[PDB]
Amino acid sequence: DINFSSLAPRHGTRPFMGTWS
Amino acid sequence: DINFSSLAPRHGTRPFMGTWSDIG
Amino acid sequence: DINFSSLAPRH
Amino acid sequence: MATPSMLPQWAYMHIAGQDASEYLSPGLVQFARATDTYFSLGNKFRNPTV
Amino acid sequence: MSKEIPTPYMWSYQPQMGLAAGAAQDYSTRMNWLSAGPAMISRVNDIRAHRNQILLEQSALTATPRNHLNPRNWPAALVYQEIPQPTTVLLPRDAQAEVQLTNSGVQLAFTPRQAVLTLESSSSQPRSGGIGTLQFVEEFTPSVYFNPFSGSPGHYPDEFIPNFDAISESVDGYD
Repeated sequence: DINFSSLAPRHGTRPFMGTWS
Repeated sequence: DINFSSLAPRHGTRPFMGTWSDIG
Repeated sequence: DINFSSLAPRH
Repeated sequence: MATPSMLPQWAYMHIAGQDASEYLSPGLVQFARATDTYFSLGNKFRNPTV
Repeated sequence: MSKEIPTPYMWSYQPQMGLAAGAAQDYSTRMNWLSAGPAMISRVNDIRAHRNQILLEQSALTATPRNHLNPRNWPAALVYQEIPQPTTVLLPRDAQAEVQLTNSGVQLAFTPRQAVLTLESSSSQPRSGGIGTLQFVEEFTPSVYFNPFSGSPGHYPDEFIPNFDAISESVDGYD
């Protein structure tokens, strides 16, 4: 590939959100 | 008489068309 | 062995 | 109907169906019982067990 | 036209490309052998009449309309969905109001404010493929062909042949 540096995804885990109870 | 006794005044009621007497 | 149940009508 | 399709064959040949004492004519049933003590006819017939 | 009232055709089973692996005559039944009496012509072929009649009724009630004996692929609507239903997760933590506490020097190993989050979730997309084994029985009630191989070829069941492919209309078995 010729890369020596990861990406960041630039977004945290889970888009999908739940209501407070 | 050192002994036991069990549910026995009721019997296998099955027909000669099914080995199981049903339950509702 | 043991094959079949009672094959006689109960009289 | 929606019943098993081997049911008519079984019923006839006593693999399933009704006890030979509901299948037999009523007069034969009482004949067998009367002469049960010296001339068994019980082993000449099948009871379906299912 | 009518050649007997014939024995039904029993379909075989297979690990499903969408075929039923052809069908073949039932030979685990009598009603077409010999030795009895001539008074059993309406006592043994009334039996065979009754078996076939129960089959026509049975097939009609439980089987979806089709233009083919073996469709080779049932639609997504007609596979019968046994996929799960929705479910709820009670999420165990704050990570936006119990993290300024750890920045404030607190080590951790429900005492802060009563924020608790519930999350919903669903289940998979429709699948199309072969039919299930519970629904094979209802889709493949035995068939009675009443005028065996009568008429032109092209109305003959070729889907009782366990070598036939109906999406190329050829029989190839590599033998």
